[PDB]
Amino acid sequence: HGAGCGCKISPKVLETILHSEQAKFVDPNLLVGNETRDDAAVYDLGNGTSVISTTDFFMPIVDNPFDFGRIAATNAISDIFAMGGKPIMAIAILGWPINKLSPEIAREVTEGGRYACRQAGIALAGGHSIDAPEPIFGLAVTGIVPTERVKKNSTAQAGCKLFLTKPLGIGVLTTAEKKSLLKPEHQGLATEVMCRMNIAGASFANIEGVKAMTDVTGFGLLGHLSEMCQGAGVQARVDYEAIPKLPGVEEYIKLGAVPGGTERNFASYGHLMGEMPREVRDLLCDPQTSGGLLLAVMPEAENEVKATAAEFGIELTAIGELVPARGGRAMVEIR
Amino acid sequence: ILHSEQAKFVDPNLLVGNETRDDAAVYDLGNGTSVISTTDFFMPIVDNPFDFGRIAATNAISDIFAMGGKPIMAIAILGWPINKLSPEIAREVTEGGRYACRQAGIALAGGHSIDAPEPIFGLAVTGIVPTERVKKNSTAQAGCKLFLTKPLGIGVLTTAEKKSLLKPEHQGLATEVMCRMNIAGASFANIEGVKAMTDVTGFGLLGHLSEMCQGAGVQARVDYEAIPKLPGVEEYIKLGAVPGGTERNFASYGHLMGEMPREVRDLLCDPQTSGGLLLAVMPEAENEVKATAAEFGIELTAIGELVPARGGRAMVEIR
Ligand SMILES: [Mg+2]
Ligand SMILES: [Mg+2]
Repeated sequence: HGAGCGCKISPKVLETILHSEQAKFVDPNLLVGNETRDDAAVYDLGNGTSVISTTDFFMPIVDNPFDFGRIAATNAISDIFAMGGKPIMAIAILGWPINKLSPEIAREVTEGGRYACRQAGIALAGGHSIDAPEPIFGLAVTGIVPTERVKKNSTAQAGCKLFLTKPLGIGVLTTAEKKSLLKPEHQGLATEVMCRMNIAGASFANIEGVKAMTDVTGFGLLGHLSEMCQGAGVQARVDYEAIPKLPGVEEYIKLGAVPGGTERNFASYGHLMGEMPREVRDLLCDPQTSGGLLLAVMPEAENEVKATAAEFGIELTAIGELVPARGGRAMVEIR
Repeated sequence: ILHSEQAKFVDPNLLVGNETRDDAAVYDLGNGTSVISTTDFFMPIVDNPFDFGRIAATNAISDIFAMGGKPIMAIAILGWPINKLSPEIAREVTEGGRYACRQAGIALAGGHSIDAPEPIFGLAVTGIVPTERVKKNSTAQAGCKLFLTKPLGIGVLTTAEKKSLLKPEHQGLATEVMCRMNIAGASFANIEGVKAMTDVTGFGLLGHLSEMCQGAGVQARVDYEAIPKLPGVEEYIKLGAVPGGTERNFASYGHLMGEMPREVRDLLCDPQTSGGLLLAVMPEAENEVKATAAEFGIELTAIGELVPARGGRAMVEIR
C-alpha cells in the first residue's frame, strides 16, 4: 500500500559510495573478515570456528509490507550464505514514521522479516527501532563458518565454469512496477524470486571443487563477476543467452524501465566490459536485490555440485567460463 | 512505543536471551561459549559530530557489557542526508564511533549506509560470553543488594546546556560520563553471586529497575541519598532542566512507584543515554563486586535492595 513513501529508491539512496568508504583501515586483528572493502565482518574464535556479522537495510522496494520485510531480511541473510556460513540469529533494524504510518503496518513488515528468518532456520531475536521520516527495514545477522573456509580463500581459477542460482532482472521488474508493469506473470514473480533464500550456499562451501562463491546483488552480474575476476587475475567469457532471465525483462528494458542503479553500475564497471548494445548492458548492470549465488566451479565437480543444486532444487545455470588473462581481450566479454 | 516484535507463533532455541525483552540476543554454541548480538542507533543527541559518534557507539556496546559479554565486533549503521549535511561531518561521526569501539577493544568494521532525510548513527555489535556466565536482566532474587556504576543526571545536563542554564564549572561533564565504557560488566560476569545485570538507558533508573522487578517477580526499596548523582543535577532539576522524555517515563511506569516529590521523581526518571550498569548482587558476593568495581575506578555503595513482593513495586526511602 505504499512503496509510495520511499521515495526515490535508486541509486543515491542505498549504500551510497561516498558513505561506503568509511570502513577505514586497521590491524589489531582476530578480525579476519572486513577491514577494507568488504560487506561483512568475520572474527576467528581460535577453536576452528569464526563468527560472521553482517547488516543490511533499505527503504521499501515493494508496496506490500509483509513482502518488503521478507525481502529485506532475505537479502541481509544472504551475505552469510554467500561466504558459506550458517546464520545463528538476527535482530531487526526498523525506522518508522509513526506520525504518518500506523504501527499495524510496521508489524506486518516485521512479521515478514520473522518469516524470512524462519526460512533461514533462525529466530528474529528482537531488535531496535526509532521514529524516522522514511521507513527503513533490515537485519543485523550473525553466523558461524569454519575458520579454514575464510582463512584459506580461493580465488577462482582459469578453467572454472560459471553458475547462477537465480535468473536476472529483479531491478527492471521492480522498475517496471513504477508504471507499465503488466498484469500477467509479471505480478509477484520478482517478489517470489527475491524471497528464495540462498540456503544452499552453506552446502556449496563444503565442496572443494568450487573455487569462488558470491551473491549477485546490486552491483549486478557485471560488477560481481568482474570483482570475482579481479582477484584470481583472470578474465571471463559469458554466453549472454544462457543467462537465466525473468519473464519479459528485455521488453521492459527496451520499453525503458531501467533503474538508475544500473547507470551507477555502468559508471563503475563499464570499462571492464566490451562495448555493448544498450539493452544487454542494462541487463548486465541491473542491480539484483536479494539475488542468487554466482559460483566458480571446476569440472572435477561440475556434477558433484550440480547434484547439490538439485538437492535444494535450484539446479542451475551455466553462463560461461573463466579464461587466463590475454591481451586485447576484455575482462568480461559477452557472446 | 514499539512492541512490533512478538508476534504470534514462534520458533525456538538455542536462543537463550529472547524473546521477552533483554538488552541483547544470545545464542548457545554447545561448546561452553555463547554469542551475543545487539544493535542500537540514534538521531544526533549533541552538536559535536565526533562526540555524537562516540556516544551512540558507547551506548550500543553497553548492551554486550550488560549481558556480561566481551565485545568482539562492531559494524556501522548510518543514514545521512547527503544533500543536506557534508560527508566530512559523516566521517567525523564515524570517527567518534571508531574511537569508542577502540575503547571497547574492538574495530569498527565497515557497516551499511543509506541516504536518509535525518542523520542516524549506531552500531550492530557482537560479543561473546561463557554460557554459564550470562547475566540476564530478569534473574534477580529477593535478598539482592542493588548497585549503579554511573551517577544519575545526564538528561538534566543535556537540557540545561540546551536551555543555556549550564554553569561553566559543568562544561562537557555529561559527554565524558556518557563516553565512559561499561567494560566492568565483562568482569562482573565472573561473579556467581551477581544474579542480574542491566544498563540504565533513557527509560530512567526507575524504568530499568522496574524491568528487573517485573522480570524477577520481586520488589525494590531504594535510598534516594545513596544514589550517585551528577554535580548540580539536583540543583539543575530545581528550576529544571527536566527533559520531555522524563514525563514519558513517569507516564510509563509511574503508577508502579510510591509517593515521591516532583524534583526527586524528575531525577529518578531522568533519561540516561549511555548510562551505568545496574546490578542485583547476593550479600555473599557484595565484597567481590565492590572490589572488582574498584579496579575500574568505580566506588560502589548499595542504592537499595530487593525484597519479596507485597505492596508497590519500587519505593523510595524518599526525601
Ligand atoms: Mg551480499
Ligand atoms: Mg540496554
